[PDB]
Amino acid sequence: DEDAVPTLTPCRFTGSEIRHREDGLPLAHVAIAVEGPGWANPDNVALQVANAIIGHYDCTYGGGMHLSSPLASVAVTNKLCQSFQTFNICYADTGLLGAHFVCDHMSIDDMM
Amino acid sequence: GRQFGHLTRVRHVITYSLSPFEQRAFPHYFSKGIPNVLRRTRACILRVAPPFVVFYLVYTWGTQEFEKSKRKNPA
Repeated sequence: DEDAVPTLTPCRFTGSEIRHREDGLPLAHVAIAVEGPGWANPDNVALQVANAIIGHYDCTYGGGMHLSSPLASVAVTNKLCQSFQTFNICYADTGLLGAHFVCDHMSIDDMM
Repeated sequence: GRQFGHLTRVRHVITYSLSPFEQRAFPHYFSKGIPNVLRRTRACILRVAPPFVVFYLVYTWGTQEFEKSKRKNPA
């Protein structure tokens, strides 16, 4: 004990985007996420399940023609990206769970 | 041609973004408008005016020239 044990005053995380702007980045290591678990909220249960419905589309994964995530499917058919992986970023009650990704000059648009 | 992705080469730079609903529509609105406003305008004024000066001088001037020229005299 003694002093200095404050709690979490809610606020907004950044809410932005930035490209480390690289011609030198040879191919996109792309990504995205939408709430990932953290400690707290009762919701994430189904959000877990929801993220399940989300799912992670593995580059090394094969079978895209038959892929389950419809996203994954077209991504195969369209050859529409080089990766996406649902990735759950954690803070008690909030976060981001969503795809990593890899792509050339193209995908991101249709990706979203 | 353009579109994107064949666009151009940018190495070693960075960005920052913010969601729209965040900000206020008019920070320092009147305040910032300012000799900021006069900074653009006032900045340009000298460059601007002289021709217009000549103008008023003119339509005024010749306005007198012909206008008087419409007056009739004796003999």
